[PDB]
Parts: sequence; structure tokens; C-alpha cells
Amino acid sequence: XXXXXXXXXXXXXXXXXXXXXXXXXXGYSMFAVGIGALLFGYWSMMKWNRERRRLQIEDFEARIALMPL
Amino acid sequence: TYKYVNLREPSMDMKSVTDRAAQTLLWTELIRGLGMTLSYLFREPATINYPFEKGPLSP
Repeated sequence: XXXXXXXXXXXXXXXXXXXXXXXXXXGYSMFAVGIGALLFGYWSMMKWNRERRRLQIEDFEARIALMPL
Repeated sequence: TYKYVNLREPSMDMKSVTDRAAQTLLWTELIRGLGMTLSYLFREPATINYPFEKGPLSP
């Protein structure tokens, strides 16, 4: 009996298949989150600066109140 | 046999133009390229230290 190297292909490994595809981001939907984070960013920040004004006037009031200084 | 490397204008009108502009305005594909190495970091490396482990050979 002769024994040589046997042939096997099975699945053929798929000859040239695309793996690159669009994922997560679509296009217009990313701008809704992108610019949406900006509008949420300013509104949250400016409310803190209005709360800073409560401290600001109260800080300068200490100088006016102190005349024996 | 012919396979063609040129895409021949991927952007046409409105919807196809904006997403091709979005990747150049910010990044997106660079963040997508960042994710390629990210998963590559977690998977176990095939490394052989010579004074203890030995590499594959043949008869």
C-alpha cells in the first residue's frame, strides 16, 4: 500500500471576504450626540457660574463690612 | 482578470457627503483604528523565552 499526502479543503477558508463594515456610527446620528453634548455642556457650566455669583458678591461684601481693618 | 482599486466617487448627494465629511472634520476612523489595537492588547501574546522555553522545529 502507498501512503502519500492527502488532500483536504473542507470549507475552502472563504476566498476573499470583506471584514470592513460600518459600525456604531452612522453619520447624522453622531452629530445629534456630538452637538447635543455641547448644548448640555454650556447649560450645566453656566448654572455653576450663577452659583459662583452668590459667593462672589458675598466675598466682596466682607471688605465693605470690615472698616476696623 | 481585473479587480479595481479605485472607489470612483463614494459621495454623491446630501447623505453620502456628510459622513465622508464627518471623518475628516473630527476623526471617527482614527478612533475606529484605535479600537483595532485595543482588542489586540487583551489577547494572549505568543512569546518564547529561550533559556527555559524552546521554539517549534522539524524532524
